[PDB]
Amino acid sequence: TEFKAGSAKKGATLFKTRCLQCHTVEKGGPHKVGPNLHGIFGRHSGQAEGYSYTDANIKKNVLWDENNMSEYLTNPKKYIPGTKMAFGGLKKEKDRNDLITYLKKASE
Ligand code: HEC
Repeated sequence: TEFKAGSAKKGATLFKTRCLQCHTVEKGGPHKVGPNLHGIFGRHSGQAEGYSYTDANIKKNVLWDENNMSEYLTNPKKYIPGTKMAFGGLKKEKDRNDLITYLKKASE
């Protein structure tokens, strides 16, 4: 959205051993370490009711889109007060730029 955009770079191989380790963009995703994302971006924070979420994320309504999301992906444990998301942060806008770039795809 605002980033320098990507180019279907190494995004797929990213999520795999980056988010997949926790999550599942798919629908069938029964949920593992984290809730399912799917075609996020546009909704208000978490979008899963069946699965028990956190009282921090849901309590944010951080309308996902592109930059925002990344804004959290980087520092999810700061922005979100009480994020069970044990990610830490990529701190590498480089990948981040590709993350969303591809994410949007994976999400769609
Ligand atoms: C495990 C070490 C994680 C990795 C790697 C990533 N995520 Fe994550 N995410 C994780 C948790 C434990 C949670 C919170 C769930 C809880 O209830 O404990 C999250 C949350 C998300 C969210 C918001 C959903 C929500 O649960 O409220 C998003 C949009 C999200 N995670 C996306 C996502 C992406 C795209 C990642 C790879 C770049 C990723 N996460 C990594 C755990 C883990």
